[PDB]
Amino acid sequence: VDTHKLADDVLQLLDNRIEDNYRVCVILVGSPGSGKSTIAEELCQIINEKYHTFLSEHPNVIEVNDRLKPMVNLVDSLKTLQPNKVAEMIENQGLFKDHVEDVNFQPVKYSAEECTAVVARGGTANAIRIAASINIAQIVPMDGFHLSRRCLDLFKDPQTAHKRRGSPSTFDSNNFLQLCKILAKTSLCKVSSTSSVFEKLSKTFSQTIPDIFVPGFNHALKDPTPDQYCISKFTRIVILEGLYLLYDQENWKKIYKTLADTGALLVYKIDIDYEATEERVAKRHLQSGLVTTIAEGREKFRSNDLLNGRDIDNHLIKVDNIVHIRNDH
Repeated sequence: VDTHKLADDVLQLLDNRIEDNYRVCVILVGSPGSGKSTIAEELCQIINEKYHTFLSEHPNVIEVNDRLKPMVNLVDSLKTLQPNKVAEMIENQGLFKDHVEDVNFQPVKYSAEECTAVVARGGTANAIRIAASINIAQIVPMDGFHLSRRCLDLFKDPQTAHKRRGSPSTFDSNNFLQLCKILAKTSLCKVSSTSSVFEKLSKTFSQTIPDIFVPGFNHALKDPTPDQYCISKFTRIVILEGLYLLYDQENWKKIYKTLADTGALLVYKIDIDYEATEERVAKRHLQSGLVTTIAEGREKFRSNDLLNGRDIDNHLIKVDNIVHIRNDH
């Protein structure tokens, strides 16, 4: 795939929506070993580099508006987890024992300078945090929303929960959807002769947009970790990458519509070279210790539809705006 061309398409949408959307979202889906992580980082970088180069010759172009307007309230629609329940949750290792598999459990907020935490069925481990050199593009990995291993222990059937970790049901889909709702709201708010997209965005940064912190995934501790990615008023391009952003089930299905409805969404789906991906994933499992030989790794890939991508392709939401891209090496 041509990442510079993706960068060009992203800037074109942003420019076209400059007056209607504070930020454009990009959805990038790929099965394990598809390389969505590197494509997203590369795209993100390219865009930021372009902006820095623009700033080089337009040194003082940046201005933050809406200084006399109130902050965009992102959590007003959520129920507040009363102080007593916050304590109970914290006491139970930051978990909600009776809702770990409840996809309909609604996210709740509470005050943790001040700072608002939004949690759902995964508890504190997948919390989104909202606050009271200049990069305009940021990535949002879905990995940070993996339910914690301790959360998986509370599943009615922990054994399968762990063995199948990485399946759609082992992520806090509730809170990821909530993150998307927050992003859409920060996009649909109300914005504000040149033709330069960078010039336009530089004069329209808004003081009303708070910093938003999202969890990341610590591959060493095999669990999610807090505030690894910050989306601020300067972030005008959000690149969400993951396995189930286009999955037609439960909360995942609502993701596309939630971001699509902003009118500022680009969607990409990576089509994998089977053999190359099989080898890649087989080697990863070997290096991680999951298998003793590459042959075992390959068979695991072939028989696990969560690994070979079949599950994702079978559950790909039916929308005509999904741009299929290749990442062959």
